[PDB]
Amino acid sequence: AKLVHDVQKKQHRERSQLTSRSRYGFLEKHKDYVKRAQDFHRKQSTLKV
Amino acid sequence: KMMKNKRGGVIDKR
Amino acid sequence: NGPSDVYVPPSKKTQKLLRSENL
Amino acid sequence: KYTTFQGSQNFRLRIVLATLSGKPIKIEKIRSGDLNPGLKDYEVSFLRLIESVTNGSVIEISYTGTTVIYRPGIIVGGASTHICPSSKPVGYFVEPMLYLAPFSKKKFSILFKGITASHNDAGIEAIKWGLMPVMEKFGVRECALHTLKRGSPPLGGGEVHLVVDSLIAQPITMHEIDRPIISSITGVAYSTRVSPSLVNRMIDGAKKVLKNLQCEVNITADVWRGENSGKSPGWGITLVAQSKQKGWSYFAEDIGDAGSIPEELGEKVACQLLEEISKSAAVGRNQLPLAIVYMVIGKEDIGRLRINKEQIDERFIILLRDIKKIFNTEVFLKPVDEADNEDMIATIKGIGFTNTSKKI
Amino acid sequence: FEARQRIEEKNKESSDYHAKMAHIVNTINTEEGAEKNKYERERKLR
Amino acid sequence: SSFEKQQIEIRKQIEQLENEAVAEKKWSLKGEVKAKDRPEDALLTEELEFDRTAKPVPVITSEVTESLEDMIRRRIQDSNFDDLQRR
Amino acid sequence: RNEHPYMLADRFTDLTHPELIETQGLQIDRKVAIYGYLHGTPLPSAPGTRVHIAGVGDFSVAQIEKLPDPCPTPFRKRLDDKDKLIY
Amino acid sequence: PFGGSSHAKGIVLEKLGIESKQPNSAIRKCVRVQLIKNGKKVTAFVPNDGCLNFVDENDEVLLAGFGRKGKAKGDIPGVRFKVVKVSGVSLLALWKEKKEKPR
Amino acid sequence: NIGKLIYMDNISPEECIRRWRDLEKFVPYFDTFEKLAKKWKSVDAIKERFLTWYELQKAKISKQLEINNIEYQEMTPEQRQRIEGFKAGSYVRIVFEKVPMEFVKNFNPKFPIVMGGLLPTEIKFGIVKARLRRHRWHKKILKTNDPLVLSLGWRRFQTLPIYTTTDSRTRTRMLKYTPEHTYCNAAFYGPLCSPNTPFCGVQIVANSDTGNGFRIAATGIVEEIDVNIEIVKKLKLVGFPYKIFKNTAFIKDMFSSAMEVARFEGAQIKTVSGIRGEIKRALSKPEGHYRAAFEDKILMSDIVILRSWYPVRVKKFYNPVTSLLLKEKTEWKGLRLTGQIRAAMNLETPSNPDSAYHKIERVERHFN
Amino acid sequence: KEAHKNAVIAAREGKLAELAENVSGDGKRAINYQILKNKGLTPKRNKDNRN
Amino acid sequence: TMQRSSDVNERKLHVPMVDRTPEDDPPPFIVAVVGPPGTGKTTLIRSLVRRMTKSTLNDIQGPITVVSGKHRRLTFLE
Ligand SMILES: Nc1nc2c(ncn2[C@@H]2O[C@H](COP(=O)(O)OP(=O)(O)OP(=O)(O)O)[C@@H](O)[C@H]2O)c(=O)[nH]1
Ligand SMILES: [Mg+2]
Repeated sequence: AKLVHDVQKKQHRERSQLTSRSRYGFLEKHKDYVKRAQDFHRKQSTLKV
Repeated sequence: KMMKNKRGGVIDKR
Repeated sequence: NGPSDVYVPPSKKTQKLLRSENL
Repeated sequence: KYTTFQGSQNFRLRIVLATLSGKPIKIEKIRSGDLNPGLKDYEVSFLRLIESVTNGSVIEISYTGTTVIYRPGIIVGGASTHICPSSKPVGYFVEPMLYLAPFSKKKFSILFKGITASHNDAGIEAIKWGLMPVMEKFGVRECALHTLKRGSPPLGGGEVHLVVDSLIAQPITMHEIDRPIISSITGVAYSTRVSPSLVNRMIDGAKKVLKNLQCEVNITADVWRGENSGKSPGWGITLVAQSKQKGWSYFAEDIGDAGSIPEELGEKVACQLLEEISKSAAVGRNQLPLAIVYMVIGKEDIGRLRINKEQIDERFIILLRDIKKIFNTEVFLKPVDEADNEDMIATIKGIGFTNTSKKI
Repeated sequence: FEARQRIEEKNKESSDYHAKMAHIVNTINTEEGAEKNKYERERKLR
Repeated sequence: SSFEKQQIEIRKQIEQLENEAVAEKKWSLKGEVKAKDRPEDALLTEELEFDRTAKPVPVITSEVTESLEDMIRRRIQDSNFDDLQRR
Repeated sequence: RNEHPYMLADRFTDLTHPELIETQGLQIDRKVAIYGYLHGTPLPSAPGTRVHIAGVGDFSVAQIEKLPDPCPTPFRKRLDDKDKLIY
Repeated sequence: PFGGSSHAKGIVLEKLGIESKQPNSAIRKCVRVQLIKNGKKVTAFVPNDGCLNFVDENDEVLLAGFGRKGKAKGDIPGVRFKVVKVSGVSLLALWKEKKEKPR
Repeated sequence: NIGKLIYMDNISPEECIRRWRDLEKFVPYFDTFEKLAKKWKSVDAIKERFLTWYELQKAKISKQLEINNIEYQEMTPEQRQRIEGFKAGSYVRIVFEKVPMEFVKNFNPKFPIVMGGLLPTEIKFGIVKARLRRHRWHKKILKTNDPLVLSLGWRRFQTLPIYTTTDSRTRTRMLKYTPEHTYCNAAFYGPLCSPNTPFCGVQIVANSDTGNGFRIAATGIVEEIDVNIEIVKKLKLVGFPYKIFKNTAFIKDMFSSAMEVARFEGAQIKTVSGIRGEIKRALSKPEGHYRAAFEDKILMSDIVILRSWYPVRVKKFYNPVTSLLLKEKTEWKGLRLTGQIRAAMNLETPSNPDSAYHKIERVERHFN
Repeated sequence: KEAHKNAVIAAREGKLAELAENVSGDGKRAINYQILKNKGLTPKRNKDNRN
Repeated sequence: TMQRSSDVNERKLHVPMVDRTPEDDPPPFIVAVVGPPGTGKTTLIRSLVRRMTKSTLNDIQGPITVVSGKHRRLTFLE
């Protein structure tokens, strides 16, 4: 941090699943999706082999 | 697109 | 007759100006 | 609320100075005692051009058409196009835009579409070579009238791209206490949809009148071939006299019509130019309006410009009366202190103008 | 219709902006790095 | 007086936009609106702006058939044919 | 300050008409003279110049009569106690 | 660089790169300044986009050299100077709110 | 003689020229061509017309100033009244008509009576675009469409600003508060000053509520003036999947009708996982349900999003303070802040229950 | 519902009252620490660095 | 001392602006006495005008313009 304020590089908090849509648990976000997608891709790669 | 950001207009009462 | 007046139209110069050892 | 004018004289200058000053005006009795009374189509389309250029200005034409209410607004510019009517050429609409042109948010890039020339109006070469240098030394530096195609009357069909792109704050204060020495005299002879020999006939007539003065005469020649020629036959001639040490210029133009001899038109425009040189001092009789308009909307200082005796006329002093009627300023004509000629030096203290539309 | 018009005007705007920014970047590069290298060249003589 | 007239009208519109300020928002002035957070088919009257993925399929009108046909005519009168050539 | 004609008011009066106040009855927007020195750029002398009196509203001037200086400066040297004036 | 001095005073013409769509890009934090001594127009940086809204126009800036310690990534090499004051007030102090810029 | 003739404006202009010895027509009046031919057959009449940096700028401006003085040295009622008029240090009386009653009635000489001359710009109203900043010692953040009293030029006036951002210079879209420690843009309906003029802004100007804190709240300069601004607030349309396949899904409720989906066909949507997508066609029997295609298989626990933009308007509200027309001249009260209105009429502050953040804990992610 | 409404409204007005009665004894709007010492926008620093 | 001379001669340079204040009869410079309620001001304006004009100006009000120099006069207000 050379010219950055610590009140500027704050922590944005992430949002939860809506309580009306709560039976489908855990609204998944981009880290969860990439954990899903690269698993699918490595298993499709070994299936293709 | 011509109307979009205008604010005037001639008022032709003829 | 003035065919040279069309031969000296905006071709290059007026076209650009009329808009402003071994061995 | 409204500054009131009468009659349909100086109509473009009234609407232009109302746009500069920001003062609501009324123009009453637009030819009311007439058989077809009211505003004409070319000045109605000029009002449409004002609504294109500005933003938030409300224009309010009456039922009878004989009185107009202009409550001005911010000059914003932008890119546009204007399909002006056949009653007036593109010079009638690009002449009053040269006042409003350097004082807008976005730069003027307009292309007018219609007839190029007229007997009683400004041409492309008139606007360019005469009226652009006086703005060029009043403070703007990037202004250009381009011809993409030109159309002689009556059918026309010529487009003209007016682009000004120096948005100055205010024009500088003029100080021309001299008569500028004419260094050269050049010109342009144009012809569309006719034979290319008429241009050389015009050039030879103008230069055989001009040959006895001991300066240098140079007239450039353009015939217009193809789609760039427009929809009608026409030809014309525009001479300028060029003071090169300061940049001043004095012009005169005309156009020929059905039955006109080109040597006659060339010598007529040459003699009309020499008479403009005679009746001129540091401006022309037609460059004088926007010269003193930029002097009156300069800074809050004194700017002085030399004029001669014969440039004073009913047009010039009705201009001065309209200037004082809108924003309450006077010109002071002091005479020079040497007496081989009658030249005043008009000193105008400019109002405190800035352009407040350009974003900082 | 609005789809085609909005897409092509956005493409035109982006292609204009990239040209404008690249122009000002390498004009600041050329006609001021020439002076930087001229000052370095006449500082190496000292 | 005239200042009393102006002050009455100023405080009238002050009262108006203060209960406007403490009032609820419109549907369009919140992010995250479902179909039932807003009136029925209110987006036909509303003219929203959104980005779109690909250009639509071109409509084939008489102008584009005319342009394509005179392209074909230029090629076919200059014999600009991109055929295969027999080895 | 140096593109604006301003003025601090050291003297104030209403040159209204008291029998006009007796006619209409104290609701009258009444005329006012404001005396003082002015600073900044030259304020123009024509009537109708717009002016903000900072705290009462916007007006336009009606007539200006400039007055001789009530507290003038006189024409190494020292300042005479005769010429140490006060207004 | 400036001749015989270490700093130079200058006049802010216009914030170059004000239409750059990338925050804290070197094109964006980049100001054009007319030096008052010899009249010539140079180009100077500013510490960030956040302190870019302390200069506006004809601001009586003060500018020193830059001193790049290594070939940067998003650089534009060919801008030599950095803005170190504005209207006689250090804009690092302005950026951390220790002073207020007077006009 | 000639200037008095020009500005004596009850006589015709040709009468001015007559007793000294029309602009739609651009080219001026010339003689007949025959008269001009016999006049300019000769040529000899006009043959004599034919043939450091800082100190430099200061020298130019002092040259202009000495030109000003030596050309002012002229007629006395010309200089001292009408060609410049009342330079500085002139003691004047100045008469205003239609001054309010309350000024003369409540004139207390402690409070100064300042007057300033408005320019041609500053009598115009409209949207002023500023860039402003919460003042570093003002405690509370500022809110859009809460009034604050600006001191913009000579005028002090309470207005309703709306703070915007040009998010990487694409929009000018609408914030809901000012930032904590930097500048934002703003736009308020008020009297159009010139650009580059600075201003302060104050929440509270009275003394009954003057509290213990710092009273000046906002600082800024004016960037631009205009008659209209085009600013937007983002609205997203959220809808949920109910039938998912590979690479395509059927999306339930962001629309109420197939006409609405037809209006929005081809638009790019995305899930909250950032999976991009596009809406393709409205389904027939369930009305607002449509078919979208995505980058890959989305889940049943996702929400799709159509980021759109709704235009928002500045509120044309303007009251100048007029503190000198009061009997107290402090204690000026204008529009209240929104927290003050809620505290007055005891409405609780609006709380969306699913807008509040939580402490999300990840379960470990294992696959088959 | 109205009991919870007046409960949260009473908590708001109680907090606002106990905050707004922080007034000094006389009419003297004393300056405070952030205007007095002027330590504008510093990073978090170390107690071990304070000695 | 040449580097000192350059770095000192540099800080004479400022933005060249116009003046618009006359040199013949300039206005009285506006002096504003600004204080929180309860310190100086009145006592101070009274003391300054008593020293300047030899006149006990008890019970001030409004702007007060006095001559305090051979060419500098100035206006006191509170
Ligand atoms: N001890 C002491 N008292 C002072 C001093 N200066 C002023 N005072 C007192 O301040 C008291 C309040 O009156 P002023 O000083 O005229 O008040 P002010 O500063 O004009 O402020 P306002 O009451 O708001 O008009 C006076 O009665 C003085 O005795 C000082 O230097 N020392
Ligand atoms: Mg006191």
